[PDB]
Amino acid sequence: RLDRYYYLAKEKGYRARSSFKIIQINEKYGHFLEKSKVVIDLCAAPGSWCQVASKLCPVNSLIIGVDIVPMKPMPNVITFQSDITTEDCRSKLRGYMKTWKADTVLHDGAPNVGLGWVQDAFTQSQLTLQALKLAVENLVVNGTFVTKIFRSKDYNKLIWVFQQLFEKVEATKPPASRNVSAEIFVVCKGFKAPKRLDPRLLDPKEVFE
Ligand SMILES: C[S@@+](CC[C@H](N)C(=O)[O-])C[C@H]1O[C@@H](n2cnc3c(N)ncnc32)[C@H](O)[C@@H]1O
Repeated sequence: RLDRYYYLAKEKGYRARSSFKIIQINEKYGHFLEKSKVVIDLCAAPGSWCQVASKLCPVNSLIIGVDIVPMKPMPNVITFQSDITTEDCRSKLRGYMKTWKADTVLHDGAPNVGLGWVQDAFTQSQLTLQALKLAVENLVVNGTFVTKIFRSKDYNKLIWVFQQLFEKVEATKPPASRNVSAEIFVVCKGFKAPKRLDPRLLDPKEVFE
């Protein structure tokens, strides 16, 4: 909570304790950030995962962060304000991406407005599906997708959809997540980059019953 990771992150200049979650996931799952010349960070504010990517990615990497709340600028990182569930976000990201494909798409989204446990879990699951849809549109073949996901009655359905689009799909809970009961992280590796993509594979009405 206000624990060891909170204060280490402060002292190192990271904007949030959650910096350690992606550092630890990256260290266990093959240092994908060090291999990523283009990174999209979804639901990024205040921006500590963007800071991690800025530190670990090759120099001259393209790092793009998006959140509903404004983020303070970071050197050599692009940030903008949008709702990742919207066409607005879909269009702004495409302008920054130009002809590039992303090596890695990160997602650490969670609802801001509390609506009770059941609906907060569903909002988070909807966020995760939208983040996945953006990753499917932007990832290079064999790219990586890392997402926070809440434990809920829709977790299994999201995992299944992930397994249709990635060679390897693994749940993880790094040390900096140990005492955060709601959350698991899913590392998706080897984006299949299908020529034929099913609209239903990413349709919320089909995924969520
Ligand atoms: C857990 S924080 C992300 C922390 C970030 N990984 C870091 O290290 O600084 C979750 C963020 O998701 C954002 N969020 C929730 N729903 C969103 C949406 N629909 N579109 C964009 N951002 C959203 C919230 O504004 C919040 O900033």
